[PDB]
Amino acid sequence: MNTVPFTSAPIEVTIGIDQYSFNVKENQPFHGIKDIPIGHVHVIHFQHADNSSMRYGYWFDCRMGNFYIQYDPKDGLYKMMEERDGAKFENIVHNFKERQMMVSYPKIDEDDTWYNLTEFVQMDKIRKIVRKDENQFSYVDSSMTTVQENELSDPAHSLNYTVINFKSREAIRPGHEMEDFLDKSYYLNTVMLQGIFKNSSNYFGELQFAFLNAMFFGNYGSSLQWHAMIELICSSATVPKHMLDKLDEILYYQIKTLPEQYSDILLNERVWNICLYSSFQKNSLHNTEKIMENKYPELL
Amino acid sequence: GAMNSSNYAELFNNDIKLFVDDTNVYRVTVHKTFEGNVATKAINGCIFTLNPKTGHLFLKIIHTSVWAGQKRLSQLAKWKTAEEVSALVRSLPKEEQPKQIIVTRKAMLDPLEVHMLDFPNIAIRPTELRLPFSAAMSIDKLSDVVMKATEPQMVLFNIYDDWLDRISSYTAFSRLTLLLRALKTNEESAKMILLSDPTITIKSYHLWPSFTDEQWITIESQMRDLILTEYGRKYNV
Repeated sequence: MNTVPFTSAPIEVTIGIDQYSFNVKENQPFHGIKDIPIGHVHVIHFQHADNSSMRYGYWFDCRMGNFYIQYDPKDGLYKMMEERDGAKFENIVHNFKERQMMVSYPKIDEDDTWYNLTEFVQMDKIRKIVRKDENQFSYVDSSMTTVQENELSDPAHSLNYTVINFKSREAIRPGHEMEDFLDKSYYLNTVMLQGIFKNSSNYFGELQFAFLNAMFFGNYGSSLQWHAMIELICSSATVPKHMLDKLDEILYYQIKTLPEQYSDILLNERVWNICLYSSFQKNSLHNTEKIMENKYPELL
Repeated sequence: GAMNSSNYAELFNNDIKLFVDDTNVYRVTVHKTFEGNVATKAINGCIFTLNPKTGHLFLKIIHTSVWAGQKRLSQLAKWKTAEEVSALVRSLPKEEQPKQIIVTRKAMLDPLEVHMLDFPNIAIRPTELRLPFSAAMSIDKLSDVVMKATEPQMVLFNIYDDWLDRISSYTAFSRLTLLLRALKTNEESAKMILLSDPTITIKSYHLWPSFTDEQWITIESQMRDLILTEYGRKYNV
């Protein structure tokens, strides 16, 4: 069970750790988050009480180093940093624990929600989508644009999601225009799975990461990416049976976790109606169709 | 974006553009079977591809053999249209390729866009205009070459005959749209107006009769009257 200590909390802020969140008051003696489950990526995220604009946060994996948070009064944000001195870090954590100035990652034993949302998400893949190679953790915020959004302006601060475009030479074989447009199986299976992602696990990892960035930061480009990766599978007549069954579980937990009040901005009506009711895979997403119909029947 | 009333003069500027109408590509007669079910029988069709500035018409005849053993023909018809328009553009010298293609029906946008991916600088546009190009098969010489075709064939016409020797493209397009609107609203009446005086003939190399400037004014008046009558009847106004 790992710990992310906080130097201090000088400004009032809502702190998120994965799907949980805590209000911290200005100068409250808060010194971090303990009992973080090993084996998963995690995201620690912030919304300042005085500017509910710019949700921002850090993807990390405690197996890769000792990370802490420290407020920077110049840049005006909570920053993640790595402590390279193991003994200094262990000594900081032990002191804060002894003084019980740390919140406990509040995982219910029965609850597989975080595993289910992050099943295919790997830190090494996050670090290729979010490029800052001198850090082992990855900064994301509400405003960061995707490589695809930038094509249609600071490259160093971009989300490098795989570009998916249904009306591109990449998506459409010369002489198979109608076939490839109406059945995207060659784009999914040859170009994306065999070509770029190498396997379904990496494809699902990027899909899951795009969703979580959409949900936790309201990142619009991430939402676009999540919907495009769903639509590419649903619009393919030929998908491996294991991928469809796994997609149904992935989407079920995403729809289950989504705040009820954010369905309006985070869910694309056209994509969901097409995927559940018109697409080749309209009958392959039983769990997802049941939770969507019971939770968001307005959208459909 | 969309071609409308507001940006109408753009049709007659010096940027090459084509209208594409797919209405007459997939044509059927509906009939009863022996068992009393209904079936279709396809007849020859055509793509109507028109340069509105020059009058050059690229009439690609669609032979019934292209539908043989295909499913969802009204869907395929849009893709076949886009395939043949793309083939026509690739067949033209670079300096003759259009800078814009305007489709008369919005369902042609995705099929044409996907077939023209090799031409990212050619803009594919819809129109808010309700153009009467469906009535092209009421022009006897165009109907005749489509129905007689025994294989896929491209036939080149000038749909303005020699009008551009005397009038502007704007005026020639207005005359064409009025003739086709009349033919679409009441074909028998329109054809009667065009042939009523046997002394005015159609040249072998023309589609329409050889009217003097004064005769065209009378003809154009008769077509407007035909259109308004029919409108009052349609709506009881």
